[PDB]
Amino acid sequence: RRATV
Amino acid sequence: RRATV
Amino acid sequence: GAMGSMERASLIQKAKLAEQAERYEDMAAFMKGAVEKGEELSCEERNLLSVAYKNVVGGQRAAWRVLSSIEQKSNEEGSEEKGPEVREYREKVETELQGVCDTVLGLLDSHLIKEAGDAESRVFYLKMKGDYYRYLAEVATGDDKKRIIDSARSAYQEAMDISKKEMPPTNPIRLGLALNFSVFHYEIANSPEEAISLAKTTFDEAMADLHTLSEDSYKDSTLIMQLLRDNLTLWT
Amino acid sequence: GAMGSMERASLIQKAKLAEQAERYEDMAAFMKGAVEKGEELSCEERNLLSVAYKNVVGGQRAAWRVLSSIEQKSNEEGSEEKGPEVREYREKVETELQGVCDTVLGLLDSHLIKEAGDAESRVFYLKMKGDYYRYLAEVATGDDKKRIIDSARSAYQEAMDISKKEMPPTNPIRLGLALNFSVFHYEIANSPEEAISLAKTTFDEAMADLHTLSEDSYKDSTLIMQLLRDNLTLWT
Ligand SMILES: C=CC(C)(C)OC[C@H]1O[C@H](O[C@@H]2C3=C([C@H](C)COC(C)=O)C[C@H](O)[C@]3(C)/C=C3/[C@@H](COC)CC[C@H]3[C@@H](C)[C@H]2O)[C@H](O)[C@@H](O)[C@@H]1O
Ligand SMILES: C=CC(C)(C)OC[C@H]1O[C@H](O[C@@H]2C3=C([C@H](C)COC(C)=O)C[C@H](O)[C@]3(C)/C=C3/[C@@H](COC)CC[C@H]3[C@@H](C)[C@H]2O)[C@H](O)[C@@H](O)[C@@H]1O
Ligand SMILES: [Mg+2]
Ligand SMILES: [Mg+2]
Ligand SMILES: [Mg+2]
Ligand SMILES: [Mg+2]
Ligand SMILES: [Mg+2]
Ligand SMILES: [Mg+2]
Repeated sequence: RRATV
Repeated sequence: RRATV
Repeated sequence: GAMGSMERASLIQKAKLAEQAERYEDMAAFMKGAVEKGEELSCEERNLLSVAYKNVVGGQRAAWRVLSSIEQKSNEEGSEEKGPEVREYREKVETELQGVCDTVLGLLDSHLIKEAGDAESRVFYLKMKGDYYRYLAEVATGDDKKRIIDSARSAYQEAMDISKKEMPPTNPIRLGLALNFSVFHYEIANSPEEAISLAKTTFDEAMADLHTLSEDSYKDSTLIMQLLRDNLTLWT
Repeated sequence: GAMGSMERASLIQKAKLAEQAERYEDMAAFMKGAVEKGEELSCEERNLLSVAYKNVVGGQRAAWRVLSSIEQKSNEEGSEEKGPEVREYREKVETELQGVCDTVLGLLDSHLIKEAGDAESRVFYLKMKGDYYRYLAEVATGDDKKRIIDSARSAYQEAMDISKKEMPPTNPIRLGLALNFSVFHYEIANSPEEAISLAKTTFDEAMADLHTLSEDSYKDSTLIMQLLRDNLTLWT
């Protein structure tokens, strides 16, 4: 799953 | 850690 | 309660959805609503009830242990006074945990246990009663501590007596009851020898009964047997 | 609020304890109380606020995605009608998630953003505003959907403009803002080319500025850079 922070 | 269920 | 307007079947369906979503607080609220419809629970429904609350209280207990460890370190020689906050927050988590235990014990007393006549339901509910008194005992420090411990013991002992008379030694509920009562002996009742003896006897008697089982039942029983062995390895 | 009687310093201390105990709901409530004292937040305090709510809403969003997937499968050809329960429970989780987003956006609007003048606080809060509008956009399906999306875009764009003028390309807040705005472009705004271009440009400009950094700052910046690279690998 794509990364966010 | 000891097991409980 | 807030679930009084929802159909029993819808509460059960939503508890299963909550389990899939790992929303254990919701799961527990749905299952409390289902219990409060007043009908007995099926085997699958009992498992949903127990898993929901086991996960809710498991998270609270893990948090309590973190905070209790910090609190103990703060009361050692040389530790800087950091004020009342650690105690206050540990107390907050503790009170919430006690509230959940009281809720579960109330469901069992009103009226799951009194209506449970088959061994598989009665032992299950009495194990739960022992478990939730045991969680109260983990945090208790007052005049009632010994009575909380004896309430856990009494519930476990009744469950043990029924399980030995009415269930095969490989029954997963009988095995899980023995696992938890053994842990009760080890770390609540200051009886490690009793804990070890119970775990060993339970494991050996289950081993001798595996030959009667199908492949699926064999898998189910050996899983909890490995937990008994894990505890014996840790304790010996 | 319920935290009005607790000292600001005690709220911060308890938020740190809650973080250690992985009690993110409590952490968020403590940090909301701290914000509502009306004083600006330090750098460390901003991180506590953002982590608390990121974890609360992260769990809600993960649960929403599980339930939404079940709901979609239930509306396919050949699926047995199971009644309103899946939609109802997805709506319940959705409404709770929206409530948390509204709470965060309210804290930012009253009055964290208007008092934030340094780049490191203003960009941080505007990133948060974009994030929480983005989470609202993930679940939106109504007349206001385009306005929610544009609210996320507008907050991210202001944060981007400040970050490019006032922060080095390796600044972790600037990098994390770019990571999230790129994800916004990819999966909210239907602009994968913009998402890829932003991630690539941000990574390359940060690479070129690493030479100015200490070892500790180098570690901090390269961590988020790897997330940009991870997304580029997934998308290309
Ligand atoms: C929420 C419900 C879902 C996830 C659908 O089912 C949970 C599990 O319920 C079943 O096992 C029970 C079970 C567990 C098993 C050890 C799970 O390991 C398997 C594959 O046996 C752990 C659970 O805490 C539960 C419900 C609880 C108990 C204790 C309850 O004391 C009041 C006594 C022992 C054990 C018994 C009842 C097990 O029989 C199935 O047999 C499993 O397949 C299934 O995963
Ligand atoms: C709850 C607070 C505790 C656990 C004490 O600290 C959390 C982390 O805060 C720090 O990093 C920040 C940070 C993270 C880093 C990527 C963590 O990876 C390290 C070791 O850098 C993830 C966190 O979501 C947080 C607070 C959030 C953000 C985004 C916030 O957008 C509003 C922008 C990018 C990034 C910035 C602010 C990072 O600077 C430290 O540098 C870390 O050491 C530390 O783990
Ligand atoms: Mg009815
Ligand atoms: Mg107390
Ligand atoms: Mg001995
Ligand atoms: Mg004060
Ligand atoms: Mg809705
Ligand atoms: Mg192209």
